[PDB]
Amino acid sequence: APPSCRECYQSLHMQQYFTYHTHIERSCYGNLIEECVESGKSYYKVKNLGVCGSRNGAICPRGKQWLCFTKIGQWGVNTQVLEDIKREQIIAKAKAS
Amino acid sequence: DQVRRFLRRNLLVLLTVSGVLAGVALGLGVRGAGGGLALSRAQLTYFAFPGELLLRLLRMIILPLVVCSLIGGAASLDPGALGRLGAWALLFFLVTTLLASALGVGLALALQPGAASNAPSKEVLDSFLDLARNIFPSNLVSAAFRSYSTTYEERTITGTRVKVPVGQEVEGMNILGLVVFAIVFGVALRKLGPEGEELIRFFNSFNEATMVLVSWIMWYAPVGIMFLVASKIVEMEDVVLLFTSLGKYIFCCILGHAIHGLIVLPLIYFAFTRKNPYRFLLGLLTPLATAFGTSSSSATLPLMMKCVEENNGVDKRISRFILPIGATVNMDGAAIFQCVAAVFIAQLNNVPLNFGQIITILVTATASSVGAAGIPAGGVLTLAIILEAIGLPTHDLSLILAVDWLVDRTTTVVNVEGDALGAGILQHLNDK
Amino acid sequence: DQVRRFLRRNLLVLLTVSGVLAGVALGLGVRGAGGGLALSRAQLTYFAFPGELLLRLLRMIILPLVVCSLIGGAASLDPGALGRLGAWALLFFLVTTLLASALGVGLALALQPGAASSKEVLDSFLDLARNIFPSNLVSAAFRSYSTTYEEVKVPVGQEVEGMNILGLVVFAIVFGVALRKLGPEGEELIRFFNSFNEATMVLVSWIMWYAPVGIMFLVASKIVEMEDVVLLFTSLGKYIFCCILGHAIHGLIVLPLIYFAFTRKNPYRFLLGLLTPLATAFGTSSSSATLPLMMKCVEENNGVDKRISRFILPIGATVNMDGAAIFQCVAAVFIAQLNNVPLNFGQIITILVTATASSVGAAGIPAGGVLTLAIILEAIGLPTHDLSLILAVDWLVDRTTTVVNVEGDALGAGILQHLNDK
Amino acid sequence: DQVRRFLRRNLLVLLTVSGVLAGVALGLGVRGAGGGLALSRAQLTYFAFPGELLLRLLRMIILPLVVCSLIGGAASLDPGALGRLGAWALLFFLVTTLLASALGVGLALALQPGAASSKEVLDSFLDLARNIFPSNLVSAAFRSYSTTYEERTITGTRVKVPVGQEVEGMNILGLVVFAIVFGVALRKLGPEGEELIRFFNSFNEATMVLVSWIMWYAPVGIMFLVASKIVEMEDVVLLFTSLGKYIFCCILGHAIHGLIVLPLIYFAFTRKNPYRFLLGLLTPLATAFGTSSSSATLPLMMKCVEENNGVDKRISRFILPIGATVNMDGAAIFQCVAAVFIAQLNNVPLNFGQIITILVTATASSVGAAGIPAGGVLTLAIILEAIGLPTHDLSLILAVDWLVDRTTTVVNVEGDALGAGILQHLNDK
Repeated sequence: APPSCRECYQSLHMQQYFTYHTHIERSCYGNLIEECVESGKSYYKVKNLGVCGSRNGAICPRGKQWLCFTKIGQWGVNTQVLEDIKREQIIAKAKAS
Repeated sequence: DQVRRFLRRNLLVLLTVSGVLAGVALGLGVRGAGGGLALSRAQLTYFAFPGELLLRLLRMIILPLVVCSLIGGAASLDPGALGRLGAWALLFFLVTTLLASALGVGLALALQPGAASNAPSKEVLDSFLDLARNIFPSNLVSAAFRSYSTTYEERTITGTRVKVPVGQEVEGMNILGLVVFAIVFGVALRKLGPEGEELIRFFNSFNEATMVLVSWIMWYAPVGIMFLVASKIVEMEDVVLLFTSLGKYIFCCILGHAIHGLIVLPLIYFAFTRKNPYRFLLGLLTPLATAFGTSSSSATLPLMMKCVEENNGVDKRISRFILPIGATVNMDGAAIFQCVAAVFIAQLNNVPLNFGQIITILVTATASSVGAAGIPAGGVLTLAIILEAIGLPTHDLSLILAVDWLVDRTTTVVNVEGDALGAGILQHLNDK
Repeated sequence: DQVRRFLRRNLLVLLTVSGVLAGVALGLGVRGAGGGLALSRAQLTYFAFPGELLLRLLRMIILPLVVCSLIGGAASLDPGALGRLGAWALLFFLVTTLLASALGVGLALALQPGAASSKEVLDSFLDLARNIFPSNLVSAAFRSYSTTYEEVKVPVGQEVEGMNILGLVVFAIVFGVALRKLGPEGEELIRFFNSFNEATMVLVSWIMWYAPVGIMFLVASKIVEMEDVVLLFTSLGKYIFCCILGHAIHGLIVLPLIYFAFTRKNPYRFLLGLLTPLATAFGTSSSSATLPLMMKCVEENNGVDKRISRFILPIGATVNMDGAAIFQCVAAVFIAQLNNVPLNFGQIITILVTATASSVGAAGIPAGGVLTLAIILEAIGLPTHDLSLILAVDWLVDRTTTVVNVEGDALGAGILQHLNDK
Repeated sequence: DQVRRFLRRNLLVLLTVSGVLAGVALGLGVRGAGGGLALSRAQLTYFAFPGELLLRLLRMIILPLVVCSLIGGAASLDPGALGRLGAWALLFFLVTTLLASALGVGLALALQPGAASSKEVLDSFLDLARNIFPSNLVSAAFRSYSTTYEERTITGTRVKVPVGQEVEGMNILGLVVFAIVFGVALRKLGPEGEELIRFFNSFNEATMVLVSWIMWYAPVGIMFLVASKIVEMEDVVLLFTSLGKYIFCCILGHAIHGLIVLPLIYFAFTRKNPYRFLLGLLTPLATAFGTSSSSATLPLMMKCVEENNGVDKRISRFILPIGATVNMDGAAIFQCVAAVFIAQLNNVPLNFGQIITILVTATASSVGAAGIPAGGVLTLAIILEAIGLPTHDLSLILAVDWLVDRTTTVVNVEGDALGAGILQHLNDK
């Protein structure tokens, strides 16, 4: 039972709605990665280290405190980060049992 | 003693085949150790490390080759810009390369050489917009290591799904923008005056130095090829599936070569200056056999051009102008091989491809031809260019080089056939 | 036909004016009964896409242009031809550019163009002074230093995205001076940089040939996005009036005032001896195209002399563009006021200094202010969405700023000549 | 008038020493009053701002100088006029630099000057190997490869996966090796290779001129740096003792190297009386101790070694520029011991992996330095940035230069002389 990630929410001017990106660069976030579930769908939430706008030469979302990934990125010219995510998911699934 | 001298004079081929065979044997043996594979992914990385070093070296060399050879080739475009026949030759070569590459990618997609075995995706129109935005990079230095991609963001407004793009600067070198900038810069230098010759001499010297680096890297290659093959064998289960996929890819490439060189080019001959191409084919039966046997485009050029001049009839001047400049520019079989190989690599990793990536493949396969005067096109180097352009892992480059020995002959024969047919049709057009 | 020859002589100007007019007409027609503002953000982006291509092409070419033009100009410079006067000329150019930029900002703040009814000042000054000296030239081509707060809020630098034009211009100037001081061994490097700059110039010319369709699509998209076109048109009118008043009162007061303070030799008589180069600069906006005719006029009308003129005019036509600084400052402040973001003293000083340095680093392009404006807008951090308005009306302000630049360098030549007279 | 010649002869050195002394005085004075209110980090940054500007200038002038000096050298030094014995000389220079850097590591670990009372080893080796062959040359100009471990959560137990984030830095290994291999390729190329050689050499002279300009501004930046670091520390006496330990370790390492390594390199080759052979030459060591440039002493070195003892012109002309431009072993041990001192004062962990990485980067990063007197701090700053260490005591390790840098250039001249003697005793056989 993963925790329900409230920090993924965003406030729009009053109404609060859940939002989450698809591809975020590896340099934008650190090491502590947590798994959260919203309405039965699992996502990854993390502190955002790209508040200023960029980190380690990689662009990051601006003005966001808690990033909120999807478990597996998108195939749209995501270079190799997506393959690395695939390997990490398969080894995590193997190690879960 | 000539056996030893032959080995010394041909050390590269012997070392490469020894490396491939040793890699296959090592992979099979370490897969057969115990009941099955049990080594950790850390040990997978440690085993595949030399291949990673090789791939890093190749990419480090891809960057200067792209930025320099395209500039040189674009700036050296004056032999075809001084006459209408040269412009027709350049246009014919470009159109034939596009059509051949499209046929290759279509046949590879249809026959499905790989496969034999949720994450969101982009949109077709947004992929086209990304492709067009990558043509002109926002920054020249930032384009050396970063590209553009429309990252999508999702919002859940009280149950209503909202799907909005972001379009940030995704890390990863884009070669297509570098190719376009290099081509337009070379054209600008050609339109410039005498100082253009000094600047292009600078660029040509830089390209030659990088080519020497390529030679040294290919000298180092066999151990990295061995380790890449071994790591691929260890990681990919059902080695029989990998071998039969390689065989299907070989058959796909040969079929693409055959359909191109026996339908598309004769169709072009029948269209332009309408007459039967079989006569010219029977006439030139000799040079095609020499090209198929020797598998060298430059070595067969004098014999092929003299045979063209003697058999049937040619203005000789049109042939004497076209054949030396069409031998290392056309690269029809290179386009077939590069497109089919890129599709096969993308399908071996179960990586779906959208329309933007396919058009990128076609455009970069074409654009490598105008820079082929300074780079060894038709090999795995241009395939590496394409793979880095579309963003796929390049651990299968060694596996493709393992069959390059057996799918390069038809490449050369179809390139020679295309050059000969183009020379014939342009001679008949000029005769009027 | 004579009209055919006339349109052949100047086709770019007619093409871009017709493109702007066609963009306005198409945008009003689409917003009228073609779905209105009901188009979503994605469809508006698809509509504005050719303008995005034009903006990306403009941003691509500014870096090689500045880095090689400044190096070639500084290497070809010989301050030792006239001792103890090149320093006076450089000081004069610097102070007149700073005064022009201050004038541009002050009038932009006072007149409030497009005004519909956070870093501390010390940190901003420190970051501005720190950005002049970069830490890595390759990293400085796409990243600039900036201070963020995280913990009493202790400040930490982050090197956010954005081209750093201050460091690039300063390094180019210093490198050119070093190449000149090197001697006969560095002739090749100079020739290489000049050739690369000429190639970049012809690339610029091709891009500005392509520009009118991009301007048309930008103005169409921006006029169909807004639901109140009267506000946008009035804001554009306020912008044009503000900038024209700025770099008209500047050229008609500040330069004559300093001329009269220095040598009191009737500066208006000096201007009224210099009619036809001003008309040439008002016809074509290329500063470099007006150099020889203005040389002939200033030689035959005033005793500026020839040594002094070819010492100061080629330099003054590339690094002395005070009107360009005025236009950049007014445009950036107008963009900031359109987004209703507050302006503090620190970023006003930062934008002034970066606009001055980038005006030094600009070129004598027929439209050379837009690229620099985009770079300085990205440098301090502002959304890049209102550039369509400035690009759509760039023609009138562009001819006027070319006139300002040529009159500024002419006044500089005259004042240097009278100082040499002693 | 009579002392004007002495003032002109050593004006930059005198100005630097006066700046360091004035910075110490300013730090002591500003800490003398109620500096607790001025002890805030904002005020400390205000004091250290010009020093930050000087360090930024050094950091931005790193890459041109290193890459183009190495390209011009490797495309010019390799041809020479000799054969297989040139390979012997290059191997001796490389092994001497490696052994000197290892001796620096050993003495830094043994003495432990930094007294004030992580990644796996194999992963560190792999990150060092990947940094040698960079993936992208342009990306290598401002960042380097690095491996870090993650703790991604899957509804329970802890996992540990490396990702290799490629953190910001500067991989001197990749740039140096690429410049060297490019220079060798340009050598092997031909005449347009010589045109590229002239291009890169002219660019390098321009960079040298700019560095000479920057070292004129250096004293005010270093004096503000000294003042800021003195007022920052809790006690001024707890820092001077650490500086004394550090300078003692550096001088001891230099003396041990230059006085027991090279005679041991001779060992049983005593047909050329090693202490007498060294006492044959004193003028260049005295000159290189007076000034601090390896390049400025090159002509006097060549003439003395040629006309004093037995050596050939064709081999001295080939070997001496190598020592003056590639063989800064003293700078290597200087930057190595300084980096280990920085690491140990900052309480960072130490292990085999990162210490072998710092050994390799110190022994392969000194070759990119030049003969400019204050030319070791630049490479040192880049090494400490690339080894994942904060810039904390860079100000004080820059302050202590006026004797350690002289010792470095002295031992570099001595190493070059011993290499030339070795080659001469090998050629005649």
